[PDB]
Amino acid sequence: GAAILPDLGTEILIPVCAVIGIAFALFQWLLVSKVKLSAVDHNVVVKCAEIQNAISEGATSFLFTEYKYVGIFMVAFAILIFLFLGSVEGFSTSPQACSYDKTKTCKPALATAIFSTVSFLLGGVTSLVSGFLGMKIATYANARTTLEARKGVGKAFITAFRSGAVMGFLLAANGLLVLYIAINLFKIYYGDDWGGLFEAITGYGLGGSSMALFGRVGGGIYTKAADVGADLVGKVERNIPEDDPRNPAVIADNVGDNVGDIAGMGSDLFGSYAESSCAALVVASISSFGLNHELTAMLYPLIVSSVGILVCLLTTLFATDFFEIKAVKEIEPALKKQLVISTVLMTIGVAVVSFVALPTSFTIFNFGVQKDVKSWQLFLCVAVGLWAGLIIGFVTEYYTSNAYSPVQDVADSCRTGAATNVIFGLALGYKSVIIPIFAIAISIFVSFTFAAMYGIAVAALGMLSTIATGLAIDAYGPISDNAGGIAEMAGMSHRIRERTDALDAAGNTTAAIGKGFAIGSAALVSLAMFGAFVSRASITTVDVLTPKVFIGLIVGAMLPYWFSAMTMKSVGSAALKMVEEVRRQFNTIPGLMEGTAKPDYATCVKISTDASIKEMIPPGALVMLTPLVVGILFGVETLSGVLAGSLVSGVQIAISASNTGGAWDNAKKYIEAGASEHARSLGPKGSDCHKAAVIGDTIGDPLKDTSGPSLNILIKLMAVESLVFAPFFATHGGLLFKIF
Amino acid sequence: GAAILPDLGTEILIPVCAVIGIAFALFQWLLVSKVKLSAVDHNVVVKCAEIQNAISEGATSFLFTEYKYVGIFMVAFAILIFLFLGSVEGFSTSPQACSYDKTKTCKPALATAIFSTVSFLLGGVTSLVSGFLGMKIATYANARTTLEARKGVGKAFITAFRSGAVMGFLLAANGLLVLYIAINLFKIYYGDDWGGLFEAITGYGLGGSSMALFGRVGGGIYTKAADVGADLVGKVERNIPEDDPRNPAVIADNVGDNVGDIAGMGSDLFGSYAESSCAALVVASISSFGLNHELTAMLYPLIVSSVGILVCLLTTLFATDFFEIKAVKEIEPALKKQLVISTVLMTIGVAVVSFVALPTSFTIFNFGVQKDVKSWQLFLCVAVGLWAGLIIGFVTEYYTSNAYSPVQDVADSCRTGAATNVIFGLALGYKSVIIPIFAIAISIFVSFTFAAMYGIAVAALGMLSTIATGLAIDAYGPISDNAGGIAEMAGMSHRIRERTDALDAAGNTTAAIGKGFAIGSAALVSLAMFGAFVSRASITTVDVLTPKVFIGLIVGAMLPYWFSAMTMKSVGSAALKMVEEVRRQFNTIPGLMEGTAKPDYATCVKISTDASIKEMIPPGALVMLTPLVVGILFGVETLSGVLAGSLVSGVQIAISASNTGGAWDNAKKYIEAGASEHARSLGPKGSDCHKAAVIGDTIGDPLKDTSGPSLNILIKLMAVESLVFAPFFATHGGLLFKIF
Ligand SMILES: [K+]
Ligand SMILES: [K+]
Ligand SMILES: [Mg+2]
Ligand SMILES: [Mg+2]
Ligand SMILES: [Mg+2]
Ligand SMILES: [Mg+2]
Ligand SMILES: [Mg+2]
Ligand SMILES: [Mg+2]
Ligand SMILES: [Mg+2]
Ligand SMILES: [Mg+2]
Ligand SMILES: [Mg+2]
Ligand SMILES: [Mg+2]
Repeated sequence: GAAILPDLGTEILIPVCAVIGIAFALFQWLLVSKVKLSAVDHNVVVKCAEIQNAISEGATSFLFTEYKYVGIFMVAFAILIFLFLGSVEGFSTSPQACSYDKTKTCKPALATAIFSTVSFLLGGVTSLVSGFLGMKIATYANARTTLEARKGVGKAFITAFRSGAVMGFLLAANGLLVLYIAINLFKIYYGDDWGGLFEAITGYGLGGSSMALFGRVGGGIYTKAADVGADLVGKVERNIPEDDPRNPAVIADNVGDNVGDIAGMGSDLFGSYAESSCAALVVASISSFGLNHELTAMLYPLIVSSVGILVCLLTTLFATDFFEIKAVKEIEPALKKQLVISTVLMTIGVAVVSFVALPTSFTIFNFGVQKDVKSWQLFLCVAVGLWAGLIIGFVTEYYTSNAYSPVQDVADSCRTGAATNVIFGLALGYKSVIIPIFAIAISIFVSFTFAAMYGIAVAALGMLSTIATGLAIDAYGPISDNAGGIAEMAGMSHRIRERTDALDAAGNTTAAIGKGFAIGSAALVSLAMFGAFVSRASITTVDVLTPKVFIGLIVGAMLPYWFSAMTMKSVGSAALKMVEEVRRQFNTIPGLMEGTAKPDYATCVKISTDASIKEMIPPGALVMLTPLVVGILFGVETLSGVLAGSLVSGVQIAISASNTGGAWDNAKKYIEAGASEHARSLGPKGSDCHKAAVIGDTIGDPLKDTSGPSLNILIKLMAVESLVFAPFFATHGGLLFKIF
Repeated sequence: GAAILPDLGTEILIPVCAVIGIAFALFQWLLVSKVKLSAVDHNVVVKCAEIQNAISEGATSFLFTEYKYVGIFMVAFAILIFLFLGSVEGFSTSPQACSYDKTKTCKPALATAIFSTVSFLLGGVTSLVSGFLGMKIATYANARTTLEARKGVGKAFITAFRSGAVMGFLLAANGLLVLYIAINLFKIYYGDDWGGLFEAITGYGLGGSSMALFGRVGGGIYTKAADVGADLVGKVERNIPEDDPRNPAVIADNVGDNVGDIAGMGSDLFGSYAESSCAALVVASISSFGLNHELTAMLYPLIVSSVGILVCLLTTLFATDFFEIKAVKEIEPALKKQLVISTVLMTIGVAVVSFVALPTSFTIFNFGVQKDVKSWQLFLCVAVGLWAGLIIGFVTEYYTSNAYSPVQDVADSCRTGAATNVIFGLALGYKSVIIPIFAIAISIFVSFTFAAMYGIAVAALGMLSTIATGLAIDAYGPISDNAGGIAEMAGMSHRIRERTDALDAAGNTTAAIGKGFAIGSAALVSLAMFGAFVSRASITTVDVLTPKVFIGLIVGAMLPYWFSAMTMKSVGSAALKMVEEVRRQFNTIPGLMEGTAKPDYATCVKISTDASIKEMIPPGALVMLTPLVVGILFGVETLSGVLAGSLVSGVQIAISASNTGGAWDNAKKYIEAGASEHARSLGPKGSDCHKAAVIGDTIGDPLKDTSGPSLNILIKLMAVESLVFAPFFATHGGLLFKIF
């Protein structure tokens, strides 16, 4: 039948919560604004703002340049969507048989091509708008976090997390509202044809990850080229401190945090939210929910998202108001509490949403067959994905925090040089993948068993049902990182930079956890999409042991390595040029090393700007062209193979790269902090140990900030892309097999 | 029906070719024995012979320790095979109906439990013998190659390559002869039941790879703990030549080339020969050849191998006689011409074999159905594998030879630190996987389409039909390594080490090529055995989109990383110990650095012995217990996922590990040789560049020598294990799903 919550209640609840979310984000922005500063001790406060503006400008300058290219591609690709999807029915204007029920009549395919194009641009534009906001808050709160470190750790933490929360809640509340609006607009046209409505809607997730792919890779290349170049000439060669205003690469470095770690990461996670929702929507759309036009249950994913915002609001209070940090050793435990608190609160929240927004019995589309499903079983589906994420977080903290043996052993290995650091870090990351895969596998079993592709898609949404807290703890990191850079560039005391270093180290672990959630839910949503693709393409069986499927499987598995090779070599070449420029200045600019002369910052921003824009194109092309090339030339069976192989394979290298990189970084931080006998034993800064740690750190740079986190996008992009173009592929694809 | 070559002919041809192969091997050993030496300039001949005996005593000593444990595991596991296989039919002795033809009576499953246990023992013993014979010729030729370098590269090349050819021809002939003997012996029992005869024979490949896994990993840890320790302290820290006799780790280092690179590699490759032949034989046994009891066609793979021995003998003469080398740039193109001549000669050879050993039409078992296949279609299956090999060879060379831009840019990247060197090598390896994958996929498609699992098994055998030559160019490598090691320890002329350094660099490429052939054919044979497993397990369909299969798939893709984490951490830990020990002697033994006092070589041998023997157990357990654990607990459908997933995933990390390690090695070799302006400007030895190169090389050491080459064994091993245990898993498996 129907549920306790009436459709009208759902129609109110969803945007009410979105607006509560947007409201809450503006509140925290206002609080952060209470910290005053301007560029026209008090003398520090002007240097801090003079610096913030250098970064703010540089960040903005890059994103605008990046957006110019990405928006053009967005428009070109939106045309490809219209053409290809429009061509299935010969661009007819008449209705046809429903793909999901020949007895019924649907809206014309050509209408769906148009709405798929529309939802795509919606998603593309919402994606670019996601990273840009996050950059604005990050570049607003960075210097404000510096200044508040003149009052202790706990105060600086607060403004960084408040600001992290601003990014998290704006992104979460705005992605939900745009979807909700899109759905309801689209509905005026589609009427009773919900199947085609949400099939149109799925372009939203395609729009998101498409633009996110270029943000993560483009921003990733900008930031890490500067990162390696600055750190190498500065710390390893000239023995000057990290983030030293003498170093001409420090602006690009700190611009880079916002441009990649914030902007790219923001878009990245939006794509995760959107795909997850869309996936749950397309499967529900042709299940009992959509066939019986029951709006509430249909919009179950958005309802879960809405309560999610509320829960995270309550949670955030525990760190921003209810509690104060006194000891550096409290920072990480504080951040982790957010995960634990919200996971527990949300377990209750989903129980409630399940109990009032679902019928006790319904059906779920199951490869041609309605499957009998109980609401307590959907409860377990979203719950298993929610807990899988907490587990993933806990494991990721274990392998990347310097408060535990794995990372401490790695710092230790510096006693014998960079070579043993690199060897220990590689092995650490390979080691780190075990439990996450297991968490994911359990998630898949539990969710697949209960509710087919819907359960999986809803388990993915489950893992991202706390997306606002997740983003907040993550965005806090690059905000903290920028803060310690403003400290060192304004020549503030040793006491200041020690506090930001404690915050930054926590944000390193935070960033790996985000990377983990991104990878965990990507694996889930991609499987759901893979399944929905197989159905929509009218494949009977994806039989592993057939030539078309296997060559697909083995080639698809090779894809994330190819992508890695591009992006790694990309940073490797750009970083090589950066080293040469920093040297050129330290060697040919008189008085520079002395501290009397000014470094040419712009040259370093130009080097990493030139490299990122030229070199984001091939890996993007690789990921967008593959579904099309394989789908057109080889056919849906093969594209099925490519979808399975790139999922199972790309996940191992994504987890291991991000963790290895995170580890080398925090090992390096450990030595630099000297907060224990062992830590001090490997120092001081400048030591042979410390330098080995820096070598390891800078190899981890592209691994965890360019190639690593982007690999989760490669997977989930190719998956929607395949789902969206499925009708085209099944009709007009397979060419090499037809013409022979 | 019958073919041009009568059953009796085939019975004669095969062992005659094994005997011809064994005679060739002995002949070369004889010629190499002409280089006379002994430990009773003249001092320089004497010093070489004392160094040779340190190494020989060392390598013989270790393998015996290793074989003690491996041999014990071999016996334990044979018991498990007997128990688990015999338990299928309640250890009954009553004959039952042939599952391939119910009108016939077959030998009891108990008989197959016994004969599987026997073939496993044969296989593991042969594997043990293969690696031992390899070490023995290597530890004989090593110093003879040193003395011959006094007369120049060409003469030295000859005795190193003649020697590699000794190992190659023995291993190939003895491997073929054993399999041939086993088949005929078993037939006395099975009579007309060739289904079960050849199902018994499949244990041979299982025993072969089982022992190889331990050989490869044990020897791998031994040698790379030494290598990394020696190089880092000696070259990077104490500024002394590589392989300096003052360095305490040098004897272990050189022992290790014989113990991993030779014994482990030899065993590894034998496993590939046994498995590929075994897979071809099982599918044939329940196809028209086995069912119609046609011996010649049934033994088609052993005939291909017989003709391969002959073809390789002729090919060998081109490098051994018909041409001498006069310049260093002629070394690599000679080794490559071995590949090219053998490939061309074997295409003819296989056309001939296919013309006279097969009837023009026959059927091949294809998942229940007899599939109509023609003899020229089988020609293409082995030839596509054969040609895929050569392609893999050319591409691997382009990526690991310092005569090309990939490695030279890597050497060049040293100019900016160890960090950039590592980033370039990591990127290089990721880049390298692409074409071999395509070669493999094309191989799979062509062979899969034409003759299902038999075609694939025969493509694998195709890739390895030139196994004598393949081994010869490979085993040549560690022999050239020892030669330069002996040269440095004997304080011989610099002109001597310049020559061996040219030989050694060639063998670095050759080693990567050998790695590629092993990986390429591992993927082929594993897919063949996957499909055979599926029939044997009575699986109707491996559908990727089931909960049971998918979880297997994603977990299976993770195994290759779990394995890499273990092996990497092991070498990393043992190397750390080695460095400490080497430092201790340099820092505390008076006279050592000054060449007055003698270092202690035994402590270094003891550290690498202690670590290899202990730490080879867990990764061996992971590989061998996985099929048993997943099979018993989850069932055959989940095991299916694990096989697909570990194949497509392991193959990528194996390729990139091996090539990255190869790249770094030859990069530093390029700097060490300064044979162009570019190379010279990165020098001289000891420069900041050289030391970045050395770091990279040492990170590469475990990647290409412990972890990398073993992954191919993980892959192909979990496949025969599953095929062999399929009846046990089908019947008594999937407990978790039965108790719920
Ligand atoms: K960070
Ligand atoms: K070698
Ligand atoms: Mg840095
Ligand atoms: Mg940064
Ligand atoms: Mg920084
Ligand atoms: Mg960091
Ligand atoms: Mg960094
Ligand atoms: Mg070495
Ligand atoms: Mg060696
Ligand atoms: Mg050597
Ligand atoms: Mg070498
Ligand atoms: Mg080495």
